[PDB]
Amino acid sequence: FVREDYLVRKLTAEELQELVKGERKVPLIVDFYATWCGPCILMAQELEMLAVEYESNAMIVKVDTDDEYEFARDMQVRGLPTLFFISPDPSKDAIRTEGLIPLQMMRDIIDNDM
Amino acid sequence: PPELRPDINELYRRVIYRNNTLTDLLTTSGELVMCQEKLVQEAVDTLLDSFSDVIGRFRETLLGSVIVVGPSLSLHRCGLPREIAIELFQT
Amino acid sequence: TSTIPGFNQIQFEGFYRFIDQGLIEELSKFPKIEDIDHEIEFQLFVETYQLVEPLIKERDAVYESLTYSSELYVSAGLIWKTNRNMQEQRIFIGNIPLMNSLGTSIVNGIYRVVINQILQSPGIYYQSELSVYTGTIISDWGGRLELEIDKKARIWARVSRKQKISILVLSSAMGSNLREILENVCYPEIFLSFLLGRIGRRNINWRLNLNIPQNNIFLLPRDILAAADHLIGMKFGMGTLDDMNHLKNKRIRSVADLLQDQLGLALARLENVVKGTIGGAIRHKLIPTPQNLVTSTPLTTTYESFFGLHPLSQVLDRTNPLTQIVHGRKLSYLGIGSLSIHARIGDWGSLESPFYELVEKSKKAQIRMLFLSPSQDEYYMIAAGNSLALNRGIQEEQVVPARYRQEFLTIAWEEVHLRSIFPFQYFSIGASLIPFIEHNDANRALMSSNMQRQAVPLSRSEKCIVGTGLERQVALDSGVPAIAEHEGKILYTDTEKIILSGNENTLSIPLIQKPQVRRGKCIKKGQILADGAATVGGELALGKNILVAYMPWEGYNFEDAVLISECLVYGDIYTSFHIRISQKREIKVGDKVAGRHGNKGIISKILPRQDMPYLQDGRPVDMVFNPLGVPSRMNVGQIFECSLGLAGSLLDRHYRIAPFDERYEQEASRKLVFSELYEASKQTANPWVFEPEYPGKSRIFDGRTGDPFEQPVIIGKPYILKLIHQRVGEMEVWALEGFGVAHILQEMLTYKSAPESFRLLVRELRSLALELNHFLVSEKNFQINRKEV
Amino acid sequence: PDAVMDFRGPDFHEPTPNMLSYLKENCKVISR
Amino acid sequence: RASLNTQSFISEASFQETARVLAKAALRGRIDWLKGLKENVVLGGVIPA
Repeated sequence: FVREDYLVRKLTAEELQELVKGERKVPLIVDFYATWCGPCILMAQELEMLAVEYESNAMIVKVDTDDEYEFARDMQVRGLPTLFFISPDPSKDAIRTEGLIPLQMMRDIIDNDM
Repeated sequence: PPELRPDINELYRRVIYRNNTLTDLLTTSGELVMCQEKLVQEAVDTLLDSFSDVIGRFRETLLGSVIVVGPSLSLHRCGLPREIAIELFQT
Repeated sequence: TSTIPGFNQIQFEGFYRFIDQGLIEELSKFPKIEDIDHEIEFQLFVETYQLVEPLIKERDAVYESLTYSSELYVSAGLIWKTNRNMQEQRIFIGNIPLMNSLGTSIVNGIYRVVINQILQSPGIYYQSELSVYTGTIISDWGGRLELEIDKKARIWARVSRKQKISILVLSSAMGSNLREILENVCYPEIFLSFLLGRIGRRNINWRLNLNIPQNNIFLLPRDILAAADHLIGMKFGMGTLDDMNHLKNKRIRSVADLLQDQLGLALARLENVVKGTIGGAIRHKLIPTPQNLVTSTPLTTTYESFFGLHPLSQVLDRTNPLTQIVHGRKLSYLGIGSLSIHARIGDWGSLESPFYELVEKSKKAQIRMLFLSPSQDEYYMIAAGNSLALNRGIQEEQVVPARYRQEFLTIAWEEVHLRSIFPFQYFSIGASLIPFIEHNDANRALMSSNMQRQAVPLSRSEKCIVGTGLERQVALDSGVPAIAEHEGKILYTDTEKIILSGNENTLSIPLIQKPQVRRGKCIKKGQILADGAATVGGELALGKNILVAYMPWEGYNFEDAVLISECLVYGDIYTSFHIRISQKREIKVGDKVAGRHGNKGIISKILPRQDMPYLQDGRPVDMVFNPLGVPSRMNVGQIFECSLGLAGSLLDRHYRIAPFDERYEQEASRKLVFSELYEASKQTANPWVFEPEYPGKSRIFDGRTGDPFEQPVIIGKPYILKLIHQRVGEMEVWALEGFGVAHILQEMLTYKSAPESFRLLVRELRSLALELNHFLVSEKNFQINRKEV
Repeated sequence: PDAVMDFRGPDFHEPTPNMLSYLKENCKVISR
Repeated sequence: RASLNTQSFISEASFQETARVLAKAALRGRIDWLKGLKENVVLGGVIPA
């Protein structure tokens, strides 16, 4: 076996609707990157580090807005790098963050707001 | 003598074998004798030119420290290290 | 494409190709084997080929002095008679040596690397001998075939110096008649007036514009007909001669092709071993399938003799992390040079380099990097210029230096096809590690490479203040640092091991290094865990940043001798460990040091700290190079490295200057250096660092006097590397006898080792049946005394 | 200085796999 | 050709064409009356110079 080089998992918009409708044990982080975007090179590395640091205690996934542009617009995304933190409790409001937020702000949100 | 040849030993062995076979065919009881005479000639000629491939000994057997620049030497002096001099002058 | 390739990838992709096809390819050529009585038959069922992993791990094989190897098994049919006299046993065919990931094979305990071989490419070539138009097919077996015209055509094919036949006669022997020649050649009345492997097939098709299908791997007679037709073309001048020495006409054989050849030899030996054992089975009966009629000897001993003896299998130069990489990228004509940083061996054995493509408006390309061999890249206008020029015209019509065919020329951007965008594209690894290389005479680029390949790893290695950014690539690909194999949080770290936990699974990584991770760190898969010998922070760290002045001292730095401070002995700064038991080798008089610019020198003097020259900040300099070396070897780049290294020492900045920064801007390197010198000055309030009157130089003081030397001395903190460490000749005989000093000559040639060697001379001539007889004549008595010979 | 290179950064090749791990993954070499 | 026509046959043989020189000189029974340097260093002499 050779261990896969990346942990942040790309989803389609429908696979994301499935993942949000189904019950979750852990916070879901959704990254709306796009591959032409400069800051997304950095955000992808921050999210890879977050995805290692939290192991199975967070579900970190990404959605390329080249593919799911209308879904990004319906998510009220107004730019990239953008990130949703969706609580496992479905009553709570999700948090959208915009720009390269620090990895410590990601940890803060995941530990204290989700 | 073997002390001067401790590849040519194969040639000497071949000549010895061919010559002894030729003597045996001469003595034990003619075109095969002639054939062995030919092969002896070929063996000896190969062995002479081989000696010609050894002939070069004039250059190979008859003929044939890192330096540090030191301002404190005189034009006629050199500095000879202890570790070398103790070998050079041992006698 | 997007990034500098892994340096070992050329080996890696070669070895994987050998596994991915070379095994099938070579096993498929194993024939059915038939007995002498035509009743018993043996064959390998190649479809069952199975490499089982090495049962011994690398670190055990190297310790036990063994070969780290996978075991090849194949099922083998053997019909001992008709009907059920059949066995189809799975048999062990033998060990194939496996490559370790950094590109080396452990063979009988010693790391070996297979040097790449350069050969003349298969195909067809035309030489103008002396005009004597001379065609030559090269098959990939190395077999020549020659065609010639000297006058009035009458083309001969040549087989030997006494064997030439007209090509219509050869074609008749190949079964092609004059009607086929007439139909299949462009100039048939000229002909009538006379009355290869896959790479070879490709190159002959390309060079002759033929369209023979690839499955015709061998030479066809129509290939020779086309070669003669093109030779008539050359005679008229409807073509060009080919230059054989040019790099475009070379191919590279990697580890893949040599290992595949050695599998071919091993299987041909297996064929002889099966034939001989079937013989013993057909004469002594013996036992069927004892394992089978196969021994392990052919493969195992073929590969181990390849590694032991073949000139292209060489012990890995484990001297330092750079040489471990560079060795596996050598390119030898025997069986030299080294592959450029971005070079890739293509699927046809050509060496390909990446070029950005300027397709403008029509096409919708996805990836705009081509890879092109020197055969292709001459038919493109490659520019190396920049788009940073504008005029009352337009950017498209702005002209730049470009390369087309073998020529250099100036063309508009509108005409340019490709851009050579990467800085390191043409450099070897050693040349890429030299900052400001464009300011050093290229003659020394090889030498300055060699210097780094002689640098001893130092205890307390240290990152260079000025670099190029390839120290990272070298550290990563050397495999001397412990790279993580799996993501996770760190659990434990000491001198013996690192421990990871991730994906809720643990991994233990023993160190054979110092841990860079804190025990609380979290690690992504391929990040560094521990630095190796001569790495720091995952950068190559072959040397130390030594405070240096370039001034002629009182001869102890005569013609690139070097003075060092006693502090270099105090600080263990150049203390190495040499293992035999180990010895703590300090730096000494007569040790060799070099900068990366080819500024080598030998330590002649070690002075106490207060005898050194000292700066206006009071610090004594730690070495004194001599400046006459700078125009001697023409290396102005080191003065930049000096000045900016000083800046980096004072600003606490490292610098990673990619070559040819002058492409942005003229004087760009001077601007960087002077800018950072001025920043270091004004931030540290050291106004002597940037003296505007003579920037980069300063007045410095004699530690034995306190007076300043009256002219400013160039000062720096360059990166200095410590390097690794009786025939009486005929020209000495000529010199001694020129002095007439002939008793010394007699001593040197006789009793220091008639003379016994003249006895040998006479004895061997006497053994040739020639009497070399030595006489001397008594002057008194005329007696002919025979010498003792 | 004391910066440690992120070999996972965007100007490095993807981590080279262990040759045995890679051959096993591609089902080219077998364990049992 | 000035060497290989220099009367001291050892200066010829130790230069080039050694077997041809020796063959001719032995058929000629040639005398190298030892003088000059190249032909003297082989015999380990005091150099006639």
